[PDB]
Amino acid sequence: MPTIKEGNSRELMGQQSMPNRPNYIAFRDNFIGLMYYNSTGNMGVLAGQA
Amino acid sequence: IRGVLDRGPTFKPYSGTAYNALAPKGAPNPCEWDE
Amino acid sequence: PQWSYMHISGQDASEYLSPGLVQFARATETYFSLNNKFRNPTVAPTHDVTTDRSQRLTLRFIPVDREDTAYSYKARFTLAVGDNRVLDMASTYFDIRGVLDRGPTFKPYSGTAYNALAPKGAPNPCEWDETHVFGQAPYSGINITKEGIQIGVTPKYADKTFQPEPQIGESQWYETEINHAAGRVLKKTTPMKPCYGSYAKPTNENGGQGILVLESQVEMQFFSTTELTPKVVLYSEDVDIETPDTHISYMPTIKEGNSRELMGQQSMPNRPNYIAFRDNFIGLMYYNSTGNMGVLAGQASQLNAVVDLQDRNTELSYQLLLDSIGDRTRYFSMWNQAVDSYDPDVRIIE
Amino acid sequence: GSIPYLDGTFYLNHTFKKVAITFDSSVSWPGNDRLLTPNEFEIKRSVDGEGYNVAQCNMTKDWFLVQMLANYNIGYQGFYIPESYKDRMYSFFRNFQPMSRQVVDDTKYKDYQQVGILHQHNNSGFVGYLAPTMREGQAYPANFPYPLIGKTAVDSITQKKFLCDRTLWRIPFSSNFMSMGALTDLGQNLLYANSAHALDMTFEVDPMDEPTLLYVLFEVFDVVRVHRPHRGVIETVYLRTPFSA
Amino acid sequence: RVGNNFAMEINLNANLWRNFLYSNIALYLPDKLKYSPSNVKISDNPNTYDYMNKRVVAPGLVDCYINLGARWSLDYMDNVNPFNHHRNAGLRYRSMLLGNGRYVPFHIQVPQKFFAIKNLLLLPGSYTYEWNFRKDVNMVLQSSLGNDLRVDGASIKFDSICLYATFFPMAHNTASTLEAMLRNDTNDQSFNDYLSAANM
Amino acid sequence: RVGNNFAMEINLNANLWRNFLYSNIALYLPDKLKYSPSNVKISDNPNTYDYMNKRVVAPGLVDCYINLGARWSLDYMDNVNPFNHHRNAGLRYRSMLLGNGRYVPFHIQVPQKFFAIKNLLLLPGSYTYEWNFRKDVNMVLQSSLGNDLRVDGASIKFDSICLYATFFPMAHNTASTLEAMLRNDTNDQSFNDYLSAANMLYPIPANATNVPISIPSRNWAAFRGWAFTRLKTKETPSLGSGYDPYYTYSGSIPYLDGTFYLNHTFKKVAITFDSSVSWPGNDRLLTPNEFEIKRSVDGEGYNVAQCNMTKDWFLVQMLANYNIGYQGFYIPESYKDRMYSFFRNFQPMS
Amino acid sequence: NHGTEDELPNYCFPLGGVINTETLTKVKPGWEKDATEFSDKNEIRVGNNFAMEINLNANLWRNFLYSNIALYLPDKLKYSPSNVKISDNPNTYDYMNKRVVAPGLVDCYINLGARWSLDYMDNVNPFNHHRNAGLRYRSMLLGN
Amino acid sequence: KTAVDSITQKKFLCDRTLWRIPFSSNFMSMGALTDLGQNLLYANSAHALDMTFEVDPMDEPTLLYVLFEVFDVVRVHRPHRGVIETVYLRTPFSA
Amino acid sequence: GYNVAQCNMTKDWFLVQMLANYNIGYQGFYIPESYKDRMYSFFRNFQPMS
Repeated sequence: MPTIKEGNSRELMGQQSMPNRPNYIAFRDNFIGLMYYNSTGNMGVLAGQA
Repeated sequence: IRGVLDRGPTFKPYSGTAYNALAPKGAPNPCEWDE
Repeated sequence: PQWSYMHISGQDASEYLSPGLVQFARATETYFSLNNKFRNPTVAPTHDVTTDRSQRLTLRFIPVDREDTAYSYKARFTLAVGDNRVLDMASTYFDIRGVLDRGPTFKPYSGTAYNALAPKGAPNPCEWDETHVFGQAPYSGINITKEGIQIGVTPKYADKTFQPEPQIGESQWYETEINHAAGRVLKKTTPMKPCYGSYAKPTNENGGQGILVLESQVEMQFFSTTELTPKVVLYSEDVDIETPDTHISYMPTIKEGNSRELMGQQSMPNRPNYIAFRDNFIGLMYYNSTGNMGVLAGQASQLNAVVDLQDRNTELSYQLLLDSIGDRTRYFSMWNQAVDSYDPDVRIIE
Repeated sequence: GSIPYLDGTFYLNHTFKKVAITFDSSVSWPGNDRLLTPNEFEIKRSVDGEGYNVAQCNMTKDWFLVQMLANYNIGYQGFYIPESYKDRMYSFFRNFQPMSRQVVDDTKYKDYQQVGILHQHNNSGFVGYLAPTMREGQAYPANFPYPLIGKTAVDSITQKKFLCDRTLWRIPFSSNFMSMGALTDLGQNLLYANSAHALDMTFEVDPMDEPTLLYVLFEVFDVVRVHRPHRGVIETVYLRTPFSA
Repeated sequence: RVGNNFAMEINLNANLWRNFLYSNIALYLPDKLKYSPSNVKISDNPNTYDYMNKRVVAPGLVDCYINLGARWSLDYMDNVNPFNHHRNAGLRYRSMLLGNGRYVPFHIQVPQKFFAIKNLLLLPGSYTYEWNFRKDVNMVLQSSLGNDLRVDGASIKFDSICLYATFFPMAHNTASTLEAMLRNDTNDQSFNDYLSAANM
Repeated sequence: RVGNNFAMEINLNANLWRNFLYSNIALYLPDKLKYSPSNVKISDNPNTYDYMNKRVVAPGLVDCYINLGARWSLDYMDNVNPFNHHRNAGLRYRSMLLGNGRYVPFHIQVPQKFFAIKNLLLLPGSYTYEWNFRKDVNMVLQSSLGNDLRVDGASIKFDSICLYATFFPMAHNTASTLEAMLRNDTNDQSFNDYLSAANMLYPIPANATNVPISIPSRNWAAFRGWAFTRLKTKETPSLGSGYDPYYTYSGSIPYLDGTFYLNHTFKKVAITFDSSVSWPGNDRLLTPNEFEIKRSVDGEGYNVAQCNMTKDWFLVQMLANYNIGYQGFYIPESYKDRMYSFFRNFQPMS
Repeated sequence: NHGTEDELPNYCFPLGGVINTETLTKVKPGWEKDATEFSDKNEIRVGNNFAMEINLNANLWRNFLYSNIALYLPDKLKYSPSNVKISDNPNTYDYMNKRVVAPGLVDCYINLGARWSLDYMDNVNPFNHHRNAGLRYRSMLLGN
Repeated sequence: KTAVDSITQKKFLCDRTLWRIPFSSNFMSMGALTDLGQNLLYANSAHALDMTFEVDPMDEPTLLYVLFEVFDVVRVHRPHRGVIETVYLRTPFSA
Repeated sequence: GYNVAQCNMTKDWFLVQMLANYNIGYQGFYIPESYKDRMYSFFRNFQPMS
């Protein structure tokens, strides 16, 4: 970025462009993190209904 | 489970650009300025 | 009580389940398997395998004798197997330290370390007699006086031992007409070499390479058009120019010393040549050699248990044995176990 | 990013130097003069201790033998590569990566100059300065790096290290470190049957310029037994031992 | 034309090697080796994509000639998490399973991992089965740069959740016989957790 | 700008292919196809790096268009050792284990390979264990170019040697019981060498083709059969020698390491007991008095598998290696077809 | 399509390193000319060298997509060449070889960031391709 | 359409392995101690052997390497503390 | 709602294919042993995409 200055100018013809870094975003392997385990306040339940 | 995800604006699943990748990286577009 | 009930110890499921469930499960395993729902204990023996007495796992032995010839050495140990021990000889090895010099033809790569992106016949900026200069001035300064190029501010001038730096140049692609330019140049007393492959050791902590003789001998050279102010200062210097890993692929003249023709020479990287110990350290120990025979004998008892023959091939037998029992594509550093191979697409061109 | 604690993407195992294990303030474990340094487990040694290193890196003979025995039962009848079906994704030998390099010896190379990135030039004229931007500058003999080969190779020093990503380091509670049943021989010993014992462990690690965590897994039996005596009834007895909740 | 043709010269293989080292190593160097760009606004928050993307690294830090002839990981990179990278093929695949865009309606099947029930053979009855699910984007998502997705605009709505269960179509006499055996206490099922550790 | 932009044109893929062929094939062509550089001093000793590095090869000898559309090894390269190459990945790895510089302090563990003791369980006692070690850089090192490292400046100092041994911490009562059992003669240990062969080498002078050998009358009871290959004498140190003053090569040594690559140079072998009893005889083979390995055009009817190998030889190799040949030919199970086995290495080409 | 590792610019350069030189004369200290010492016509480049720029990785990716996908697209997406005779029989090599396909149909940016087969290619037999390695090998067994 | 008149050449490589001719009456592996090795013909007499190899010519000295496959065996006796004794037998081709 | 495995294949079809090819589907879905999942088998060739 050749200048601090704002707006079009001969100097701006000198600017150079670089691609942005890749960044994949996904769910995790085996969907780790979706379900709570090992957390006393968010404990799962399996019980007879009665 | 079904739902809707928005990966947000920093998701970029590739290297490089989609747009004019063969242009030299400092070549300007045809343009006009004041002096 | 509780270990048995939780199946940490005690009976396997085939004994503790009801015999009907056992029969039923065995009969139906291929339809709907039940084995993963019933724990089976595994319990280590607690007597008669190991000792709880004090005892080293590994012993180290220092030689009782070493003999050297110009081509071999011999190392003798007294290997002691204490009472109430046994020793599997496959657990033994020689632990060797030393110093290797692979010598000057070791080159563990293709290509050059030095200016690899230069065109292979591009000269460095240089000077020769017929005095002529071929050079470049990429640095743009405020002004030039007999003090050299001004670099900023009272006026401040290039420190000639490293400025202008050859890595630095104008920042934008478009023509700009530089009124006051500087660069570095090799004096005519430095041998001409292509840029590609060129290296000269730094002589200051700021990366300059000028030969010290200890003060700097850098001399400023001033230039203008053929029609009065200088437009270019060149900082001329001798450097200890080397080509540590390239050679000349085109040498225009038999003639010695710098010349316009030498600007035409071309540089090619040296061939790679890896140097190492061999797979499985083949060659370090003598086998199958009646004059250099190994010994294993009782210390009291004089008679060597090793008898070898010149028509036996111990090294090749080990190569074949290893391939028969394991996957030679995998490597193990401890025995330098990394099989010689080739690129299938080099051996047969497809 | 990845969360090693949950996903197993471990990558800092090479930062360990040693661990000393002591029961009841002063009973070193394993003791019994078992190890070449017998009061602690030394994982790696620097130059001064190189005689006890192994496998062409700075890992110690003792640590390599405990890891090989813990993972594969290999170490008393020679070291060899384990069967591939025993050497899984997160196992020791699959992940073990010894490495070495030379570098200029800045005390013995008489002509040494500490030239930093601001003043290194190699491909001047043909690359950007300090950035991935437009070529700039002029062709010139390179001043860096120092050559470590050929007839003017500089005086050099050797450095050795290893990586061992994905796996956990393992010290089994078994009298020869071998797997001989899940319920180990030492776990069944009278010494641990009848008394209680305190335990101290002291780890030495390489310094890192951010907060880190030692993650110790104390290996136990973690078991549940499930009883379904009547329609829509499910009952469970849990037992984790030792470290019962 | 008198003489040879006009030609320019490029080292292809050196360039390809340079590009690979810059993309996969230089850009991932610890931030203390980078610097902030000139004449460009950058975030003040190092956890952001904008900061990670705009911090500048000099290519000469991992150039073509880096430890030439050696097999050697950079000391600077040994303690950087190697899985946070665009060449993590599992993460790339998981990203590509959802698609190539930021906006994704999703439909997934999530398995039960708790050792006491994940292989249980459950007998006739009606049972309550309830579980709790996270919404934090930094837990439920994963990125290759590891940026803070709470500040970097990701979000997620979980619209529906159903429980599916599959039953072997067992002969009814056999099923009732099996059930009766499995209700006796000598035939209680038992399970050990695989890791079998208290974690500190 | 009026019109299209100024552009230059480069075939990228053709260039990359050209560079691969020049680096990995042209530069390794036999020296008789190369020439000495103009206006450049070169060594007079073809075993040197300087000679191997400066000899010039024309790229058009293995250009982009070499046997285009074919899978074909160059006849010029078939008899060049393929393991002596910078794409030998085992050798590259072993070179990189030491580091990237010519100066290396080293620390290695060297295993015992002699079959009579390498798996011995050694009982209580004190034993002398002594072995002899080489110092010749052409034996103890390996290079990818195979240059003579004696003249090319490599050297090595072996500073220290220790013996390490590891002992299972056996319960003492069990160890003493085991020892006592193992001292009885019915419980003597025994070992067979893996290769299980008496190894002979017979000279084949340059350009010779007929190689007759004779074994004098002796007893053959228990003989298991024959295995054979061809070696370069330049690559094969003299047997059993303390030091071979005429060994001027440091590449792979097939005799010791198993990097065989001249098997395709065999045409046939005739085996005869007692002057005139052909073996196997009994009208077994399609050419019944000899083993024909390959046939030229004139005998193509008896060739097989789309190359010039004979049906008979293919059947003997398949049977010898895998027991395949009487109930059809098929690919052997991969666990039976190891690194040095026949079918894994068999490469027909046209 | 994970795009291309083109972060660094790639340049070609003149054979002599530099080409647009100024002819200059050595001067000495106020300033005056030199001669018999230094030549009065020295060739010196002021500024950076003349360079042209090529995206290598984008080009290699483009070539791979054109050779292995664009050229195999269904014929309904192609067109017949201008000023060139072509066979009337679509089953012929001449027709298959001369039908023209626009590279922009499977360019560098095709479904960028996705793992996705083209709907146009899902129902095209994938084994009829020069990257069928079994068929290439069987062709090479006979010769070239 | 203007392909030149051509000839075909065929060959093979077979690197890494040794060529093998087992002393077994159908060439198959049916025990290490082969059927022919146990035959009366080889039990009671001595026999001389000639082998004649034909090879392609090479413009340097080479060596025929023949491995004559035998039993190469050692038996190890440890009758007393610090005593180790060995009996070797290679047969045929006893040393 | 009745699709599975992140593509448009149905739960039912996936279960019939898994059972027909590998006997997998009543005690969980998992990747079959590689020696059972040959060149022309269902799971080796199954390629969901979005």
